[PDB]
Amino acid sequence: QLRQEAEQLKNQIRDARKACADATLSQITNNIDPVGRIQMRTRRTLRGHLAKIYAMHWGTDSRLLVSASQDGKLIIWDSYTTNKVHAIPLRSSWVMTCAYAPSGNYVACGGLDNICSIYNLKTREGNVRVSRELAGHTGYLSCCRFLDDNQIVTSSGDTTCALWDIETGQQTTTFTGHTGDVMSLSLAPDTRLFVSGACDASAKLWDVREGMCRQTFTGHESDINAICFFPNGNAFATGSDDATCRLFDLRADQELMTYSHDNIICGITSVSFSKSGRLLLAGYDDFNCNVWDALKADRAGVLAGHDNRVSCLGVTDDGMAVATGSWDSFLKIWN
Amino acid sequence: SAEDKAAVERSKMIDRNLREDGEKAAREVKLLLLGASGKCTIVKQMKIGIVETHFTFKDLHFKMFDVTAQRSERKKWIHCFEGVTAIIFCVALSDYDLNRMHASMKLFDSICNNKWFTDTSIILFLNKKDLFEEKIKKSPLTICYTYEEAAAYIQCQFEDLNKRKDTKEIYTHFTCSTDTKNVQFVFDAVTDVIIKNNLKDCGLF
Amino acid sequence: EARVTRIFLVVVYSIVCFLGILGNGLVIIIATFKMKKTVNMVWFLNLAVADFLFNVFLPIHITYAAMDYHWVFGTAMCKISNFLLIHNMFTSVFLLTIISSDRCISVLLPVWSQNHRSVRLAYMACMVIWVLAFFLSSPSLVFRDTANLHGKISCFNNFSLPVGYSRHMVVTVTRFLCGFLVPVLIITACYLTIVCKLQRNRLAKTKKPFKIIVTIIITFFLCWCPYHTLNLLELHHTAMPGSVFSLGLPLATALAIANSCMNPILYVFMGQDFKKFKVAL
Amino acid sequence: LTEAQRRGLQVALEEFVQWAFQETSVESAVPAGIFVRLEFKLQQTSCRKRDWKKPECKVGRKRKCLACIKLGKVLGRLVHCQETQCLRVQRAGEDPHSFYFPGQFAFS
Amino acid sequence: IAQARKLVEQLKMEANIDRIKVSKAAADLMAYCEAHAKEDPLLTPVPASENPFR
Repeated sequence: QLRQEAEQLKNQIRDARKACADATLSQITNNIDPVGRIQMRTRRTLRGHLAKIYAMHWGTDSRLLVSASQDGKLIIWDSYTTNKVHAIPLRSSWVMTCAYAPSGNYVACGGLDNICSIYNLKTREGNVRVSRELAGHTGYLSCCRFLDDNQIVTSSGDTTCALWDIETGQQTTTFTGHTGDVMSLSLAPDTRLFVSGACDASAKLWDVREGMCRQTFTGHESDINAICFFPNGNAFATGSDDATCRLFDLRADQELMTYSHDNIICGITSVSFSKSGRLLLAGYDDFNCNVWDALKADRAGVLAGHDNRVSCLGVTDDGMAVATGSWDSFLKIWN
Repeated sequence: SAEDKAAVERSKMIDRNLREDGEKAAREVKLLLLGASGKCTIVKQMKIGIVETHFTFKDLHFKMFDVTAQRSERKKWIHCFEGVTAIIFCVALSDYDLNRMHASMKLFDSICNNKWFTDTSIILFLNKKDLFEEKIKKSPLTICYTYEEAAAYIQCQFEDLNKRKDTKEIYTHFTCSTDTKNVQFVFDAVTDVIIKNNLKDCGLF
Repeated sequence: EARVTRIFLVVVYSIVCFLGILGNGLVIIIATFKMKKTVNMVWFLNLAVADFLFNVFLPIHITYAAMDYHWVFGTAMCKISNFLLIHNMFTSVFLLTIISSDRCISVLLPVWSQNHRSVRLAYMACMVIWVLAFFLSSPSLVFRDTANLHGKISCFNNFSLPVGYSRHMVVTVTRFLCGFLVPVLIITACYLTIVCKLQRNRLAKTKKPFKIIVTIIITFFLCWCPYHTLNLLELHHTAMPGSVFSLGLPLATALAIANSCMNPILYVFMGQDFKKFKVAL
Repeated sequence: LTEAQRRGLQVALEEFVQWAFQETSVESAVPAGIFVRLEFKLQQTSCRKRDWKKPECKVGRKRKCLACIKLGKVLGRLVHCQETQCLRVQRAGEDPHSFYFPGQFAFS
Repeated sequence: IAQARKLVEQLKMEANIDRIKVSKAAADLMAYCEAHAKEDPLLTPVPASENPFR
């Protein structure tokens, strides 16, 4: 009864999606000028981590960045002059995510201890101090992103995303629509909507205020690892372990274009966009990362400077450079 | 070069602190507790998210990481344990008459054949020997598949699941009532692993 | 023929010279940039730089020997070049000894090695090793005087043509002892203890450490026995004939300088860092 | 000594003018049977190189030449009629091991 | 049965979304990329004089 009705509604949704499609991004962007070869060089390298780097986040001013390592360190570097601005020890060395506040007054971290730690950077004495500890997730926190100095969004391995009020420390909103472990988080430029991909090969879009899911995408055939909103905000790219990454549109509510190659068998760890979204940065497990033409599914270039797999990468707000971290305990800035 | 002088000096002292912290962290030996028996009550009952336990035996500081609270997918966070010195896998001999033993064997096979633990030593603890001593007298091992022959047969089947016999060594111990033998076995295993790591670092082999 | 032996031997002098120079440069480059920071890193870096200085100061003596022993480069140049060569070689020997001792302690005492091994201790040991080598090499800079002897000027050790003297007995003997006897004994004891520990509880499976240890001991003995015993035999030079002092001594020099080039092959190139470097290439 | 030097001088006298010389007197002498380092003055005589085979010839050059003579060799033969040209052979010694300075065949 | 009912309700709610053709969305992304193409240092190389990484 209920299962039959659900199957019928799913079939109707699939039929509507198929009928709504009239063309593909490949034919529409067939006549555009190819990007060519985007050759970037490592203009800056940072070597202060003695363990694997699992997370990084660019600053709002595109000058200071943060990195999290398994040695128990959250290091804030000055990207321009390689100066180590700050180093925060962590209670638990098992950290897999980190966030930087848009105002720059706070930093975030989380990991296997299913606790989100928020540290105040701009203190009167100048010493970083723990400002908040959130413990409401059953599973490990996979990703966390700031909205302001008061609210934060986290996702954990217990198939649950949460919205935390830092001032109070409680869960204002909870999202439990995913049937798999949520692995990545990304927020819209207006910080009103956010998409999250889980281990059940599904990415769901959620409203920060309303608190319920509206669109769900199951294009991938493997567990999603990375997700990133388009700069416009009407699309987002997801990278998974099936050696391919896909682009979905909120208005189209279905697939647009996929980026894959025969020689790629390894999974994808991190995905990011540029200022215009013309070219996409995708970190793989084959010891190097790729730059794809987002509108033509063509490999624009390859950045290979890491001795281990690339775990995270990020593009500055002004698009001046990109930063890639890896398990080889080094983070490199390419431009 | 007026404001950069202070910024550079901060970087140097932070780097010095990072070097000191790394040197301190490199002096610790690490154990990862696994099981299906997962809590490993035999090793957590000494006088001394995931649970971190610290204990000192023969001037060696052992850290133990217990991951029972992580009920999610194992493959998404096991790669964080590349640097653990050894993996302590606990399995109960009294669960043969409970599928549970088959689940323990499957978990051991999955952990031992993982790519992240190619060179990671595994210490196997066959717990609940005392109950299994007379539990076999009422139910035979044929349901699952003298105590001496059955224990040896279970141990050899558990050791047979290993495939990388050349890159890793498995230590099998029968848990006793006293706590003075498990500590000695763990110390011997970690001493052997430390010798292996030191010899590899020295470049002899 | 003018000199068959000299022509045949200067070629191998030059060959081992630039081979060791290139090897030391490569190991220094790989260790400084593309390798982590450990106690073994300090040992390998200091040994490599000492051997590199040895092999870059070697060509002066190589060219001096290439011209039938005619020190035309100056009247006091050998007062420093020989001193630097001796300092470098004795530093290399001392670091080989301390590396063997460190391996023995790390194998026989795992807990103590884990708890009491730091880069500061390695730096202090290296500093005291250089200080000790400086004191023993100090007589070298004061005991080089050039004589003519009817043309073909060459510089020797004893004095010019109650201070500033050694009776040729408190210098030759001590460089022999501290340069060959204690080092080979320490290395042999440490490596035999390591082998016994490995074979007592079948720690090792492949016979790589045994071969490495035996070749290290054999090459050390073969390189440091003839030169040291010929230098000691120089005391009674009036009894033994001049043929040995004219023929074996250059051969002893070649054997001694072969060790400075063979050390990177045995020590650093067998590590995992070199394997990773060659895999990346 | 002087007899050996004169005997060796006559042999090398034929090579060194289409005429030859003959010994007349002795000016300087002396140092052992291996090297003598003798010097004497010569003068043109009537007999020539062709007639130099027989001493009995019909016998005004003020030469006063110097010619170091070695026996045993031919390493030293002064020709000018500088002194340094003979010091390389004016030893009459033995194996250089006799003149040994400790440290030549070494880097110590 | 509560989970099944909740899933059915969520799916029915998601089935009532007004969508648009793929061509219009593709045109929107093309227009955005064309408009912001001149402000992308990664796409269009930037002179080293104004480059903070030199």
